[PDB]
Amino acid sequence: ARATAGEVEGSDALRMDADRAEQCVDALNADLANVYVLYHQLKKHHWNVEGAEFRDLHLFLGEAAETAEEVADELAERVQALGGVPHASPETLQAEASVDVEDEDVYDIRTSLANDMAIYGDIIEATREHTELAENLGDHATAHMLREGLIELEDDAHHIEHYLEDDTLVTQGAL
Amino acid sequence: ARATAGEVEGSDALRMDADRAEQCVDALNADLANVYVLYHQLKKHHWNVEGAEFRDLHLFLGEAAETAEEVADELAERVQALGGVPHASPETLQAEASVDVEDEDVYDIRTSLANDMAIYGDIIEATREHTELAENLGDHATAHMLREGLIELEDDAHHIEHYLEDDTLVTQGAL
Amino acid sequence: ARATAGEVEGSDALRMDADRAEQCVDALNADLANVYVLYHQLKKHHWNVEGAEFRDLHLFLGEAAETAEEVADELAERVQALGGVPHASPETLQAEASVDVEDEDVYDIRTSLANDMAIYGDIIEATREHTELAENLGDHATAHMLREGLIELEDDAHHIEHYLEDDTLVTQGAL
Amino acid sequence: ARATAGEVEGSDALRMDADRAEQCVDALNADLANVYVLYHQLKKHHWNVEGAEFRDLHLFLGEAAETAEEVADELAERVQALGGVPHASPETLQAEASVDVEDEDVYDIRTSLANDMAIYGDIIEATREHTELAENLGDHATAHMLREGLIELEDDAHHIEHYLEDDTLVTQGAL
Amino acid sequence: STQKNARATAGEVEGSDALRMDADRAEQCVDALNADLANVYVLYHQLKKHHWNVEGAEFRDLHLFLGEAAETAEEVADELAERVQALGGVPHASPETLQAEASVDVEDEDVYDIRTSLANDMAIYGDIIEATREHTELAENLGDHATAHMLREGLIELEDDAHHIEHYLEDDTLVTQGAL
Amino acid sequence: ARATAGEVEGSDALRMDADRAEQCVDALNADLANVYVLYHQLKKHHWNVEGAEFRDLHLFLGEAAETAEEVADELAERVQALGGVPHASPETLQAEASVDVEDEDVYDIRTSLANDMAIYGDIIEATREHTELAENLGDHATAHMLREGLIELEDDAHHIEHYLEDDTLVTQGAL
Amino acid sequence: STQKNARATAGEVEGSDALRMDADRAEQCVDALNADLANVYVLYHQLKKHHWNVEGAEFRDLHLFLGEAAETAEEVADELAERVQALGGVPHASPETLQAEASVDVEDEDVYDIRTSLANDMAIYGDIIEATREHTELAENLGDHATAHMLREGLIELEDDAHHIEHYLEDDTLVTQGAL
Amino acid sequence: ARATAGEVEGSDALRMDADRAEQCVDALNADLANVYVLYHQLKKHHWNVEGAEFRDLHLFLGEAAETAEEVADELAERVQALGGVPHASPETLQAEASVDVEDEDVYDIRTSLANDMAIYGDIIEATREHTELAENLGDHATAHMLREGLIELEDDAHHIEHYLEDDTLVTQGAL
Amino acid sequence: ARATAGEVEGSDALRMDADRAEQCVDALNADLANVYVLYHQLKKHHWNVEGAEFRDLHLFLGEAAETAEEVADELAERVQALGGVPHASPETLQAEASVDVEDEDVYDIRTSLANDMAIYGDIIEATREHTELAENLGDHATAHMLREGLIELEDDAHHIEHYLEDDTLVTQGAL
Amino acid sequence: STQKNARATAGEVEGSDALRMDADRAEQCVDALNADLANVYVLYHQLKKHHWNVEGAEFRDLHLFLGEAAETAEEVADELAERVQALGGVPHASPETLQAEASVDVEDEDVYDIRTSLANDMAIYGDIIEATREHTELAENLGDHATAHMLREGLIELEDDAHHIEHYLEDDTLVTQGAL
Amino acid sequence: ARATAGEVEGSDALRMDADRAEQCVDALNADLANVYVLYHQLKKHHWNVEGAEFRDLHLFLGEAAETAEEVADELAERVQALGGVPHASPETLQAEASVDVEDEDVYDIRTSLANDMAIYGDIIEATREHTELAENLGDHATAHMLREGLIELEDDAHHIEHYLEDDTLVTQGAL
Ligand SMILES: [Fe+3]
Ligand SMILES: [Fe+3]
Ligand SMILES: [Fe+3]
Ligand SMILES: [Fe+3]
Ligand SMILES: [Fe+3]
Ligand SMILES: [Fe+3]
Ligand SMILES: [Fe+3]
Ligand SMILES: [Fe+3]
Ligand SMILES: [Fe+3]
Ligand SMILES: [Fe+3]
Ligand SMILES: [Fe+3]
Ligand SMILES: [Fe+3]
Ligand SMILES: [Fe+3]
Ligand SMILES: [Fe+3]
Ligand SMILES: [Fe+3]
Ligand SMILES: [Mg+2]
Ligand SMILES: [Mg+2]
Ligand SMILES: [Mg+2]
Ligand SMILES: [Mg+2]
Ligand SMILES: [Mg+2]
Ligand SMILES: [Mg+2]
Ligand SMILES: [Mg+2]
Ligand SMILES: [Mg+2]
Ligand SMILES: [Mg+2]
Ligand SMILES: [Mg+2]
Ligand SMILES: [Mg+2]
Ligand code: NA
Ligand code: NA
Ligand code: NA
Repeated sequence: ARATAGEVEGSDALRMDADRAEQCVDALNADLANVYVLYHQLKKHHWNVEGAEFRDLHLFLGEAAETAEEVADELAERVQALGGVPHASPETLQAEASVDVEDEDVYDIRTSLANDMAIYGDIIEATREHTELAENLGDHATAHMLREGLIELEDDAHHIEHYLEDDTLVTQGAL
Repeated sequence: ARATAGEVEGSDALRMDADRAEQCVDALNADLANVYVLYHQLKKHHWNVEGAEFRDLHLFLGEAAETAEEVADELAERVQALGGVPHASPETLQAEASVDVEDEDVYDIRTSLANDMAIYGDIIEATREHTELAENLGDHATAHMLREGLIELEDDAHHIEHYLEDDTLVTQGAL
Repeated sequence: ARATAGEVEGSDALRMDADRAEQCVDALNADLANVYVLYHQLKKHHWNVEGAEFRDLHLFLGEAAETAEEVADELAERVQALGGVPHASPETLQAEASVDVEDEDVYDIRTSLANDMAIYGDIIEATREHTELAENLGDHATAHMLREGLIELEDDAHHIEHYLEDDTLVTQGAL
Repeated sequence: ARATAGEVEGSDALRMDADRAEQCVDALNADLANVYVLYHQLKKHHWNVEGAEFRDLHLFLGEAAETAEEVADELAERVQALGGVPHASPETLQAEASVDVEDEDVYDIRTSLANDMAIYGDIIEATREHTELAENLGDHATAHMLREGLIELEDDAHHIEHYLEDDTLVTQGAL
Repeated sequence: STQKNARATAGEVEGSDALRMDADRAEQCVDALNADLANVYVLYHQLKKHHWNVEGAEFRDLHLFLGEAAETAEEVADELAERVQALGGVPHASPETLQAEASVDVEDEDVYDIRTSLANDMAIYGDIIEATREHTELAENLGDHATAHMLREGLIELEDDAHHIEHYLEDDTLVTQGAL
Repeated sequence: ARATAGEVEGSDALRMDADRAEQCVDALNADLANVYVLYHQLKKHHWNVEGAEFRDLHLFLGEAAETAEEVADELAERVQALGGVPHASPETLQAEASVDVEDEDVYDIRTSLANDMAIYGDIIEATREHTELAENLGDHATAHMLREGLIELEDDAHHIEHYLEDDTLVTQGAL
Repeated sequence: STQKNARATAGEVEGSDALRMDADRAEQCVDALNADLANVYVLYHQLKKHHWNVEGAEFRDLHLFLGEAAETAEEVADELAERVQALGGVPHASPETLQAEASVDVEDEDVYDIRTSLANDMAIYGDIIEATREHTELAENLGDHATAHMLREGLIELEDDAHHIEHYLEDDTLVTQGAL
Repeated sequence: ARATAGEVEGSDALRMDADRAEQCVDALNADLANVYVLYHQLKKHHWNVEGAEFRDLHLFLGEAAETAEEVADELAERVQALGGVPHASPETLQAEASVDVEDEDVYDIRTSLANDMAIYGDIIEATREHTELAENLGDHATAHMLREGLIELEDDAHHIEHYLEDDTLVTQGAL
Repeated sequence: ARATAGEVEGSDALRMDADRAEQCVDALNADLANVYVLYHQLKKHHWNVEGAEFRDLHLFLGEAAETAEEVADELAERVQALGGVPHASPETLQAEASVDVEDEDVYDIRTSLANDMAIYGDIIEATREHTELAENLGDHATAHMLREGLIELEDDAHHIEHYLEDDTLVTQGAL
Repeated sequence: STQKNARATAGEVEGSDALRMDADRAEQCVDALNADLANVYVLYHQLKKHHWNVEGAEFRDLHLFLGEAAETAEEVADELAERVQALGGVPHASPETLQAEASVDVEDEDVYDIRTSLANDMAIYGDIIEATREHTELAENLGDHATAHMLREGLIELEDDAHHIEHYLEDDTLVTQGAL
Repeated sequence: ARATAGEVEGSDALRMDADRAEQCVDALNADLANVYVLYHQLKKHHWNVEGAEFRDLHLFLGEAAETAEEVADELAERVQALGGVPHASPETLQAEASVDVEDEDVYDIRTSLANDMAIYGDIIEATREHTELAENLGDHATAHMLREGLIELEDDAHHIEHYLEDDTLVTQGAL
């Protein structure tokens, strides 16, 4: 093999020694796994959402999945740039994720969104810790990328929170 | 000062004597104040809307706010073109507005929309009267601008009316 | 749960009874799993590719991954439309996939591309058989969707074949 | 009411307790009020600017106003996301603003721009302090959002500085 | 009549049966629109002159503005001429004809400073703006709501450019004696 | 039913009582029926046009049909906004139309275009009268919408007139 | 075999292992696609000729149409040639080869009137359309659904252009003896 | 006056002495006058064209007029750049033009186009002479500009020649 | 026949007598034949290119073919404009071409590109001679067109030269 | 002071009152940014050299990459220079000055093979990347969060291009001895 | 080394012998050095411009710098294409430039622009000489490229001349 899973070489081009690079990679690889499980669960909810609000939700969840995909790509490319091996196979990504993943049954949209919000929250807390890590290691490019991703993730988590809030235009009358 | 609040000079370039220009300015400045309070309340509702329909509403209210902003800009530039001084500070705009403005608490989305619909209705009635005024003064450019704005305002007010209507895809079952 | 994994309800809107739909869904879900494994492995190779041709390959592989992701989305949405439950979690996708997936080490580019070429071939052969199945059930929309995906998959597979062919501009002199 | 002005609930989605969120919200709402006063005063100057440079200034000021409006929208949405109530009505915005606002007369362009420059400086100094507050609370998304706005605000402030500098192409000969 | 070489004779107005506008009504509108057309094309040509020739400390901003103003005038002229033709008239066409039929004042061929140039343009705009207002009322009074609408759409663009010129001429500036 | 055909409720949002709205709706619904007949006949002529000029005419007629469809949409939406019920089914549209409609045979292009020209004229004359009705009721938005449509209708009608005029580049020599 | 100068010999077909298409199946498809390619490139070149040379009262509309039709034919040729290559064959390439392998009738180098020119094109389209229909059935019968799909996507574009030519030739016109 | 019609100052920026510049200016001004007469007559023909081919011609003539306008602008700007005064007023442009201009009657389209073809030919011949003049003076930018314009004018003239050619799809049968 | 292959009539619109036009036409037709052979061979190489660099080459060769097609179109249109008949059928174009064309076997990419380079060089030399011819006849539009085409052909020929140069990133190590 | 010909003297730093940045703080930031600017403009010019001169089997892909990399460097230089000026300093300007003030190693004027060329570029990137990291900490420590933000936005683009070069130099390839 | 600074090999692809190519290369390299000094000084003036007209100038100078950069790129690529070595390092470009470069102090804008005007004039004169050189060598692509660049440089030089002219809208009154 050209590279072995779990090894971190650092980078001469980026002037990152293997020691610092390994600490960053460890964090970024853990995030990658969670963000890809998030991407797949968002896809699931995008595909399956039904009912009175479904089309708006389908569009939102599709866009949220594309965001998660792009964050994943950034995390993975950074892992590779730092001389690591990004988690790749679906079985690896899920095994390495710490978040909870739905079983293969389809739940109602409130349950589904609440499950996703939990995932977001875990990723958000982790990402805040990892940005601090990167900045303390002097890896400002990593810290900056993590913040650029964090803002997009927090926006989506916030949207979910709002979808679940106890207000509606619907009245008893209209029923 | 270069110009004093409340004074109207007219315009030699536009061949509008100060007498006619003052009548138009008086109407346009009153509209400007109401339309900017409308813009700020729409922004408020855009920011705060929550629940099952929130994202569609957030997008609608954002777009409705941008429309109000553009109408305000047009009214203000016309005031200035006619040799007047458009109402400018936030405190002035609200003091000069005749419409009701919500206090700083956040109301549920039905209440919030109903409050906005009332504002629209007042602006719509006023704008119809002001277009007639402008045309009777021979200020056809003003009358035309007012109509171009009126159609956009009536479209948004109509959308609000529809959001509040007593129909829904939701059934008791789905609850 | 709202739907149980493996169940196929058909669709009243699409006038497809569950019996007929089930045959199509079993094919499309098998394809979905293989295509998402392909997507993840193309992403791996996109992230990790190095050497004299790497940027052209990085771009190709990224585009190929996007094509796979879009085909997956189409298959999953068709499953759902026919009253099925698309495979969703990463562990399910890999478990339900028939194709071979690389272990987590990184291999040289010729090895990597050859591995991908084998996955394409598997999917292309299956898709051919599934288009016939769909047309024999009278599900012309599914058969049409399969063909539109098949052509894009064959194009990428054919590109891989060309990348591995025994020609080059490079000479011993230039070495 | 659904939310009472001044209250800060935090956010479960964003994993920010109310205590922590409240510190951030008090800063962001203070900034919001100053930025919306800035927006309205830039609009004033956009509408009223006259003379030899007026079209270039009209365009600059209009773009600057759009930047302010976007920064305001970001601040307000962040307040709401953290479980706060963004200042909304014009009278509230001006009352909660710390910066100085022109009276309703129109001043010459150098005076007007100098007044705006002072508002920018106030906001820029506050935003610097608020980014540090956010980062010290571990609210990296807020701190990142503050910096993205800060750079655009500094750019406009710097433009104003250049407009007021003691150089020109004009000569006594050309007069 | 069947042997005339011309397809239409300048100054005649036939109305339109497609548009259900009789020739009597159409003739009143065409008289107005053709007069406007001549003035707008003189404006266009003078804006072009000023666009080409403007120099000095603000010249690039003015060059861009004047070019955009000329394009606007060209577009309004096109609309007026096409409306004359739609109503069964003959739009004034040759440059000599357009200037002969124009009521506005044209600069001679020497080049003047920018303040003079813009003030001369401002006077043209004003004359056109007053006439357009009159012609909009004429069209609405005859029930030709499409012409009235078209005139208003043009008027707002011409007023905006007239207003910009008024602003360029105003007595304010960033320049100070100390910068000089 | 939610609304009964022929009923006009007015609108609270738009501050139009039913009495006033009804006058406008009766005009707009009559126009709607004629414009949709026009749309269908332009489509017919678009589909069937043949000969030396057919492609230019096919494109013109298709664009003209799109214009008619947009005018119809505007009229129908205004009817609904004023609390009316827009004519909807094809049989209703043709029954409520005052203009003449071709039988199902295909006629030569001059005949076809002349038939369309007559429909345009009818609609143009009515629209002129309806804009006056709207303005006399103080419904300036409706009157403005009517004028914006009228100009596009007159443009297409005028094109037809030119297509039928007695000139051509063709000579006996070229024959 | 290891010492041949050519990388591939014209007329041989190797199939594809990437595409899981054996050479026997691939050869039947390639025979069909190459024949189509030759006819489509002759069509392309004749459409170009007519685009360049068209004159008279309708010439600009026809010039645009014929240019668009040629671009369509060029695109279909590209797809057919790339499919031949994907299936392990050698697409016909040189102009002499393309015309030699084409079954359709080509105009000689003189320029004919537009009605003649379009009628000659119409005959080419028709021949290609009938063959493409046959080849789509051939591909689907061999299980080469991607080739069949590609052929259908091409066929609809070629049919649309053939139909336009049929319309241009139809016996109607706005022109009247009185306009003449 | 800043500059007198007929003065040619040359340019220090462009390193063109007044003697060389004057030769170019006289040529360019001659061309400007002709090109603007061409513009006005193309407009005339665009406005008035009627009959079986009118829409295609209306479009072509509008585009040809656009091209003539852009050539005139380039000619005039170059005059000014070389320190001369471009011909400006409509009366001056027609007086200074050497080509024949139609009287104010409207002619049939064949006559109209033949008149335009003659103007084009005169301009084309002159432009070829002026390009040679420019190159002989070492004014390669002028020469290049003249050629860039020439190619566009030749293309339009060529189109007119083709419209007038003795071919058509029309048959006596169709008549 | 309307025109006989080999007749050159010149143009009254372009004020080009048949004697001058014929000299240009013969030159342009020669170039047209060569450029279309070049197009067909670039297509061939685009379709067939294989190996480590094939995708970059496939793209380059497709673009080079596009450029050759556009040059041929300009050449042919100019022939026609000058009153000649452009070479049209595939057999005629190859017969009239002076450059060498590959037989129908597929060669390796270095051989293929070297064959193309030779065609380019022949065309480039001819085009330079033809530009001088055109300018000497006073046909400046032809000369300008030829140069606009020449620069694009030279750029493509230059690229081929670079692809064939004796450098690479590949090392014996990588092999 | 009132009689100096220069408007600003190279090496002086005045801070900004608009930006509420005193001269002492601003001077530390400007020293850093100007040093970066010089290195980034040397990088830009060497990327341009390599873009122009690259040849061989991968040259077109590298030509495109190097052109894009140079545009990135140009953009970063622009941002650094404009920030120096905003903080009341004088950005290094002339080519001689930029290279004199640059700490990185510049190739001599001969042309080297692509592997050598890219390795020389890689060394420049690395030096700039290490300094930029230092300067981001400097800016944040002084409370100049906008400069820090700007530096990070630049750093990520420069790191991406440095990483691409690292990949181009890696010891893998599709090429095989059999293809040779 | 692959090529030595100062070697000129010509090109077999472009059919340009080293003797002819060397004459062009020397000319183009001279121009490249001057154009890059011009670029750097335009950048300088873009960065530093202050005062009443600064934003318009900042924009103009940025665009002029862009144009100079693109001309330099074309010059350098042509050098390389002809088998020479383009001047590359900043020190080499300034050493090889014949134009005067400002010292590192910042001058007022009139002085700055006058310095730039002088550089433009020197380049314009040289470029005219080089175009003639190229055409005399039969290198028509070089000649054409030089003219395409010349026209853009002349336009920018002309703008600078206009900015420096003795006119303004400013009056003593406004002061
Ligand atoms: Fe990626
Ligand atoms: Fe505005
Ligand atoms: Fe989807
Ligand atoms: Fe399709
Ligand atoms: Fe918002
Ligand atoms: Fe950012
Ligand atoms: Fe027009
Ligand atoms: Fe609609
Ligand atoms: Fe409008
Ligand atoms: Fe292709
Ligand atoms: Fe211009
Ligand atoms: Fe050009
Ligand atoms: Fe063409
Ligand atoms: Fe810049
Ligand atoms: Fe380049
Ligand atoms: Mg690596
Ligand atoms: Mg004013
Ligand atoms: Mg479902
Ligand atoms: Mg909330
Ligand atoms: Mg007519
Ligand atoms: Mg309703
Ligand atoms: Mg192959
Ligand atoms: Mg001048
Ligand atoms: Mg001809
Ligand atoms: Mg400064
Ligand atoms: Mg070389
Ligand atoms: Na390679
Ligand atoms: Na000024
Ligand atoms: Na015809």
